[PDB]
Amino acid sequence: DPLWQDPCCDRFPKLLIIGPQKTGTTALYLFLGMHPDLSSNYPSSETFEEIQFFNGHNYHKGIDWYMEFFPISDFYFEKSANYFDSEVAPRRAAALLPKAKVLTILINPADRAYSWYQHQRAHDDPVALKYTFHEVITAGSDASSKLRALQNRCLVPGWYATHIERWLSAYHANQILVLDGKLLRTEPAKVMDMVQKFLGVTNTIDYHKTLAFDPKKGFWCQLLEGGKTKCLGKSKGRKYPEMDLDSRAFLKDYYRDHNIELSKLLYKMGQTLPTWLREDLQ
Ligand SMILES: Nc1ncnc2c1ncn2[C@@H]1O[C@H](COP(=O)(O)O)[C@@H](OP(=O)(O)O)[C@H]1O
Repeated sequence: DPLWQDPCCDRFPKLLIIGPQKTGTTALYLFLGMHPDLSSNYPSSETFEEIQFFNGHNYHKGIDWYMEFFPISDFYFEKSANYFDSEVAPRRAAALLPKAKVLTILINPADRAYSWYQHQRAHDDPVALKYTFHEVITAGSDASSKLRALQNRCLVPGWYATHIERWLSAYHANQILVLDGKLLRTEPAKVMDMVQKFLGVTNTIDYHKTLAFDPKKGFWCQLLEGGKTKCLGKSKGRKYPEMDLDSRAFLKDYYRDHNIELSKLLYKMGQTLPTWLREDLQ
């Protein structure tokens, strides 16, 4: 395992959206790319919009492998929801891009866990298709290894504070931005504003004016000519049943403490507490 150091250049991302998954990363990624001054990486035929360099096996491929993803607009960014959870990504990223901006998006952990479950079912994951949500989150003494594994993938990434500390040890607080996932989905133009301000955007664009709520889609989309909308794909904003109330409550109890710690950490980081977080904490 190596540790690519800062080569200095201009062909490197200046912002990293580390996830986690199912928090609205693709939407932030899509809306940000709309700003004429900000440019995303080119898609991978294996990981699509994501690069996934710092997290796992792709990192030992070298710096040039990474640089190729970016154009040769003068501010690039990449998104890999796998970075948030990654243990090694923080220091590996800090070593190569010490001055990079780090952005993360948080939604209620319970819904984030539910979305992952629904996500694995959509991709026809057998363990996810075989067990119900409650069975996954309460997987126990009679639970299989695969079932247990799916539970970890639903719940662990939701220990927001734990992972944010790993990134906070590799990056200064003023180089990190914790977004409200609920606000991004409910009022995207509001967070698109905080992001721009956070990136030091010279010519701020108003998204209120050129985004729009698509009722048949149930989410915001890009406003085009004459009412028209360009929304995210079918795999984004999947149509499934509201999560069980008992399951919700069960998870509410489980994260209570994680959420207490998060509230303290963010405050200490100088980040505004997410709406969903204030409610859960009351
Ligand atoms: N404008 C938007 N259009 C579509 N989905 C959006 C959205 N803003 C937020 N989302 C949310 O972001 C999730 C996907 O996140 P990610 O890109 O990190 O995997 C969605 O999955 P759901 O399909 O479970 O509702 C959805 O709730």
